[PDB]
Formats: sequence, C-alpha cells, structure tokens
Amino acid sequence: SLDLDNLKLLELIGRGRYGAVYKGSLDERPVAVKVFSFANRQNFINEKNIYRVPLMEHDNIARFIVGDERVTADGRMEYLLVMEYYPNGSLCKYLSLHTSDWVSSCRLAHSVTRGLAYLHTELPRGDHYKPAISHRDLNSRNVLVKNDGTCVISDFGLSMRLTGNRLVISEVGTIRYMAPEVLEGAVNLRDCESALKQVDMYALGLIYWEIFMRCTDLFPGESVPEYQMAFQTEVGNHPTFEDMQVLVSREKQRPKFPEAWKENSLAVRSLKETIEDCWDQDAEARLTAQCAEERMAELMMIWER
Ligand SMILES: Nc1ncnc2c1ncn2[C@@H]1O[C@H](COP(=O)(O)OP(=O)(O)O)[C@@H](O)[C@H]1O
Ligand SMILES: [Mg+2]
Repeated sequence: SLDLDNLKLLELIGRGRYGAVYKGSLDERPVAVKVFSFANRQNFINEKNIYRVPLMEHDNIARFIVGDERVTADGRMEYLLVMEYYPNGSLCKYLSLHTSDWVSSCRLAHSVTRGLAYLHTELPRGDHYKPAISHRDLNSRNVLVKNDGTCVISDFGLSMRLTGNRLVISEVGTIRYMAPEVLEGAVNLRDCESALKQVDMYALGLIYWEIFMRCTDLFPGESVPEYQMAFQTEVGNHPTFEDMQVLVSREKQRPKFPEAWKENSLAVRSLKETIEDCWDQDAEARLTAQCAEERMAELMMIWER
C-alpha cells in the first residue's frame, strides 16, 4: 500500500511531547501512526528525514513505513508518521510490567546498544552514504521492545546528522537524562560529532540502570523492586533543568546501585563498571557505543555466577 487513503486509526497507544501515537491499519496490515500537529512540523520533517537516510533499516532501529501531511476533515494540517506496530510498547512500559532474568535483561541492554552503535556509525558507501547520527533524546520512552525481547530505537524528532554535507541550543532533550555537560551548557562543540555521541552514551547508562533494576537474578531470594525511572526517587517526576543541574552536574550524583548487588562476582563488577563508564562526568572518558555493545555481548554470554 503506502498510501494514506487506506489508513484507519484505532486506539491511542502512547504520547510524547511532539506526537500522539495510535494503533492503525494500512491496507489490512497492522501499523502504528504518529500524529503531529502543525506546531510540531519541524519535528516531523526531522524524523522523516532521519528515517529516509540511506541504510537506516536495521534490526534495532524502529521500522518506518511512510510519512506525509494529511489535512483533517476540518481543514487543519496534521503530519502522520506510519511505522511498524510494537505491541510491547516502550522499554519504559515493558519494564513497568515485567522483570527478566539475566540473559533477557542483557538482551534488552545489548539490543538497545547495538541500535545506538549502528546509529552512531558513519557508513561511507558512495551512493548509500549513511552519516553518523546522534539521537539527542535517548531514554526508555524512545526505545520500543520487539516480540523477541530485543529493542529498537525510536523517536528521531530531535536527531542530528554528524557527518556529511549539511550540518547544525543543546538544552532540548528530556531533562532527567541530560548529561552534566548539557546541564552546564558546556557541550564542547569543537568536535561536534564526538561531543554528541558522548551525550547519548550518558543516557544509555541511565537506560542500563533502569533495565538491570528489573533483573530477577540481581535480587536473589528477594523481591525485585517496582520499576522507576533513573533519578525518580531523587528528583521525583518532571524535574526542572535547574534542580537537575544541581544534582547531576554540581553534586555529580547518579542512580544508586542496590546493596543487593554484591560485587564479589565478575558479572556484577563488570556490569557496574560498564554503567559507570557510560555515565562518567568526563564526557571524553565515556565508552563508545561500539565498546559498550561488546561489554553487553560478553555479559549476556557469561557462563555461571
Ligand atoms: N511504533 C510504535 N509501537 C508501539 N508504541 C509506540 C510506537 N511509537 C511510539 N509508541 C509509544 O508512543 C510514545 C510516544 O512516541 P514517540 O515517538 O516517542 O513520540 P514523542 O516524540 O512525542 O515522544 C512512546 O513513548 C511509546 O510508548
Ligand atoms: Mg518520544
């Protein structure tokens, strides 16, 4: 199909700050449909354009189908982005509902990291040149879970190409996931490309924390705590940029590792180190996504505890 006459909208399945998301049907096939109002036009153009970059199809990037303007029956402008429908919803929602064993949690962490490494990596392939991309608002709500328990990265409304022909306020993402240099207005734009990959990597660390806070094998003989976002106990819901700057940049705080994680094991010690190397104060000392994928691959495969 790929033509918005054949498009039927069913129930709402989510919303963020730019779009409302509905389950739908495009010529008999289940799909998900992200609806932008006129005010959010630029975010639509950005997201569509990032999805249409050559070689953006990947197991760990959300599957885009078609995007275009559709005027309402009332003569208002809307933008519709049609993509594959993921019944598990966002990683945040999945983690709310589910705990997972070691292999499953590593699968979630490894698949998200693989997506981000793919996104971050420039593919200079002539007619199919893929630029390096930064997500710019990486978090649990912008990651979706497939039916196989692997993740895809979604929501490229704020993403930016970092290499290639046509380029470039940093204070634009979700506040709780902002790196300290973002909260300081200190992002070092001399090396645009590295600085912005490093900003995603910090957020990746927070994502890791949320995933493993829900791993059954990290809380042996005990209850796994109910799901909470990174920093939720410290700052609550909807922190201000100011309050976050104090906690994260000034006080250098990070989500705490439970006492239940006794690091007399290689698996746990390397888990903690990998998370800590992602959300490091020194942007330049943070793991790359490729290094992080290898860390997570190795943890997934660790034989015995
Ligand atoms: N393809 C999809 N399948 C299932 N749920 C989705 C899909 N895309 C988005 N969602 C849900 O809708 C929410 C908002 O989508 P998102 O694209 O992040 O919009 P925004 O840019 O406004 O935050 C997500 O957090 C997720 O819960
Ligand atoms: Mg979003």
